[PDB]
Amino acid sequence: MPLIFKIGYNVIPLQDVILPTPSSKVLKYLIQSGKLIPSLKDLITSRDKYKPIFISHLGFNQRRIFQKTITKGSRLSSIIAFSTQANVLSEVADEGIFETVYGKFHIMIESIEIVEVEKLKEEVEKHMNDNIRVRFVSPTLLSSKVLLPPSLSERYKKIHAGYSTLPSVGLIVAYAYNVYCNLIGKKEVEVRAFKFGILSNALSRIIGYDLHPVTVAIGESKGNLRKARGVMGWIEFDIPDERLKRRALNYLLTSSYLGIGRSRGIGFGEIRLEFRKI
Amino acid sequence: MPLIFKIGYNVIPLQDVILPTPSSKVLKYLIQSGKLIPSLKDLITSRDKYKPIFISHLGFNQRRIFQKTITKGSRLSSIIAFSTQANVLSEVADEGIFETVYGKFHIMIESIEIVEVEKLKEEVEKHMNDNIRVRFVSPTLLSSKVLLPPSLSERYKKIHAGYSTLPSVGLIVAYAYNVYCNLIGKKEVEVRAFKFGILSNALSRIIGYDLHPVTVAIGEDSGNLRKARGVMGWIEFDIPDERLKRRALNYLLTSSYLGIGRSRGIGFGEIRLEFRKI
RNA sequence: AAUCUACUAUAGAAUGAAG
RNA sequence: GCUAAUCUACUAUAGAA
Repeated sequence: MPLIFKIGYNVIPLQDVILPTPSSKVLKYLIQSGKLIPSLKDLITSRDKYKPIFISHLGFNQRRIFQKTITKGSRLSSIIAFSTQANVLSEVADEGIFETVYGKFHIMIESIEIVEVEKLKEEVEKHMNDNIRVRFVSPTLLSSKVLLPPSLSERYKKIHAGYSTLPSVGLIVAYAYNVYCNLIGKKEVEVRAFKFGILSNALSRIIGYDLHPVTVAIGESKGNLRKARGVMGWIEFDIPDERLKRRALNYLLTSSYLGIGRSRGIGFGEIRLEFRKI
Repeated sequence: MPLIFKIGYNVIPLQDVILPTPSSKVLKYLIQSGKLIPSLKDLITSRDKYKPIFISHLGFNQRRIFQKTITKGSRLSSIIAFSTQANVLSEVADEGIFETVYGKFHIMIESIEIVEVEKLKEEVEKHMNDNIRVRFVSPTLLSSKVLLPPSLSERYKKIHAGYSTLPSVGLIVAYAYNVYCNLIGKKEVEVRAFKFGILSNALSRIIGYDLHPVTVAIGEDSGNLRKARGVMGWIEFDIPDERLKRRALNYLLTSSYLGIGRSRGIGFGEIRLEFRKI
């Protein structure tokens, strides 16, 4: 029985500040420097695929700051979600005034939520008759080769397809499946994820969408800046196969906390999951 | 050996008229009534999957009529594309005044193009370094199950996934591949088509798009109306694998004449293929 | 039209192991 | 601004009085 922690933070700059690229770095720094929740150091540092940690970009108002100095007064928001076997329980309430390279900040907890993944299955059943709407509230980076036939992996290693700015259902649920599997210690699921995604976009029906490509910024190292293309907007679909829908709902429910796609550890692929009765 | 005939028509109704759903029916009637190009009756009557015949909707200013009366003076447009081994060369220039249930009409040819399909490869090489834009100028009906694993057809037969309102590249080029294979008499290619599409949307890069779902009307019968959901708009993509790009360019070249997706025989899936320097 | 890395790359994403 | 879809003699991943 593994758990997911979701902490909402208020982040206030104690001076006029210009935010780093990407914004998540600030809070990341605090965890890295062991200033808050030091027992996530490993998880922040891990280079492991689909690792269950998401640290968001800072949000202003109710929208993530899309990447410009920020005033001393401003009230920024952050969200961190993660799962670890480590005992982190005493540390999660960590807050206070902190000094970072980017400047001084007042970090105040707004919320703490603890989720048992087994209990998330209970939520699935109440949604088995709703349309599923996935909304990308931070730029989402979905690699197309996630639905490459795994036998062809060596063959097309040097091919850079990049990120689908036009996500299929199968790609979304295959990604969620990968993160979910890594979450519960299930290993070697390449084939299963592939078949799951292929069957999903063969059987799912897309009800509606409002999708647009987005150009996203990432840091600078030795001078080399980073940029990419991803997608934002939302998509609404249904799956007319029960088993497939139950699984997809499971993985997406986990994704509502941990994010979706590539580089969730620095704030990409933040989604909101919505449902609508028939 | 096989050829594609593409005839552009100017259609003027010799009275105030109200159009049938779908509009293609008008011109369709004429071919059935043998009043123009009678030796396509078979092809019109044919129930064969992916048969190489497209008769467009009318037909106004460089945009198809989205299906309420139209005036006697109006100059409507229509386009017909087809492939048959029969000799129809003498028949293609047929035109004049005709009597239909829908009214009196003046059909006058504006254009005729004859394409040897073997020669289309010649165009392929000219575009192997361009980005590809597929534009759906009539509502396009692409069944998602075209990328179902063929072994699973039986199992999920009673599942109606319907039409992808958010088409993947793989689905488009797989459809083009099916129509193309039926065109040159290469038969039973379900597995190769499936693999081709899967690999294609696993490897292709989507540059841009402006896609919207559209609700489309089709005729009545004995009555019971017909309706569906499809997609219109455009999509621009590239394929970073040379072989795959070559094949895709061939099949799409054929589809620019014969259309793409389901029900091309009544005017759906009309596309324009455009290109852009890298 | 879109990028760096010690190749986990279908990934991760500034190092305080501050001597 | 917006966002669920159909009849038929099964080639139905089709055709379309």
